[PDB]
Amino acid sequence: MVDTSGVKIHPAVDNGIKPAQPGFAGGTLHCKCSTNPVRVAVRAQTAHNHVCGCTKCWKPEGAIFSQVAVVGRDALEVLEGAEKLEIVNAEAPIQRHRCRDCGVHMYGRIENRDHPFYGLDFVHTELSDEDGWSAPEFAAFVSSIIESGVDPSRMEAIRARLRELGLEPYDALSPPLMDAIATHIAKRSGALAA
Amino acid sequence: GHMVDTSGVKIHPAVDNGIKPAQPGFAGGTLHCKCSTNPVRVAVRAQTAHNHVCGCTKCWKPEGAIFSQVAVVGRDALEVLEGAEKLEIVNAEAPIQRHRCRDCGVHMYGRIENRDHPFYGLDFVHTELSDEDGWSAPEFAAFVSSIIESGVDPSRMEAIRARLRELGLEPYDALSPPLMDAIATHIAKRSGALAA
Ligand SMILES: [Zn+2]
Ligand SMILES: [Zn+2]
Ligand SMILES: [Zn+2]
Ligand SMILES: [Zn+2]
Repeated sequence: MVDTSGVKIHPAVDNGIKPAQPGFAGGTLHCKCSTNPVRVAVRAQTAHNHVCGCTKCWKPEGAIFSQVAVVGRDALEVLEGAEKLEIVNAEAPIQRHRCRDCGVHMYGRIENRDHPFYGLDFVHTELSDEDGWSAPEFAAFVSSIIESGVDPSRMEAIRARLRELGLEPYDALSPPLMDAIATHIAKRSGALAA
Repeated sequence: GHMVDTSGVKIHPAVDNGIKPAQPGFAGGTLHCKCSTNPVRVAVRAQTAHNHVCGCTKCWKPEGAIFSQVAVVGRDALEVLEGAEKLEIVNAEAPIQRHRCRDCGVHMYGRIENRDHPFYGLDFVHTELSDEDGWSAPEFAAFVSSIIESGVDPSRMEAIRARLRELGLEPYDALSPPLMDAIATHIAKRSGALAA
């Protein structure tokens, strides 16, 4: 029915989704600087890798979606180049740490102890040379790619291409992630027991 | 035959035991609050669009119900007929100001006062408050995961979603993709990002 040729999502998925390696123990993330790069050690497997359509997160050059996963924050350590890192917005509830010279977000931290995603850093595993990272599971904030200049009439083919890659399109997070967030909110507010 | 057990799942009285369809050239009617005497009455002098059930925590829901049913009409077609003095704004700071009868608790309409909002010029109405049939039928389920914030156990979610799909109410954790792409198109056109 729908014509899916020439639709690009993110280069990590354009030729199909790479599998995780069982027993993957982590690796290293590097910014894009030819010299004195920021290096971050990710000392665990990631979870919930997905492509993301929101305007706030780092995409490679010419990419409509970003690819972003989560790791427990104890697993993260800036190896080299911490001086080179600046926060993209200190007001943002997830605080993006970006390299000063190439503009590459090395991680995103939640400093709010009450935020649902607290304890978990947000990393772009494409910044690693090693394969075997947690595979992209879904597409998030899909309708928000329009806010970066994607033409609405392109949306049918984008979603049809996401689905053929196996990445279910959502206009928020995946349903299990959204129930996780609502449960956290409800436990904080007293709507739910605990 | 069937994969998820959906028995006992109640959504909204207006979908639980049959969904009444639209009827042709329906031209509107009157919403009444639940006060046994001197109710707020509001005229809705057009057919609604985009009726959906909604799990958010801000919409009015009849006693028992886990979803509200809410539709949209041009503000031009909506008029308070009796009982303006029994209405109060729930939260005058929300993007949608919900006008609720201070006596029975029923929201008689929701109005957007920000001229820049994607839905400006559209009121929100619970057409179950009309004793006439013929209204636009619910089309999907929105803000589904948000029913957890009102105290639904997350273990219920799978049965609840399956049951929505059995009614033809595709569940989304936001609005539906067309409405979501429309909100986005609005935002982009204002911000520069999308032409003209
Ligand atoms: Zn750099
Ligand atoms: Zn994003
Ligand atoms: Zn009343
Ligand atoms: Zn609602």
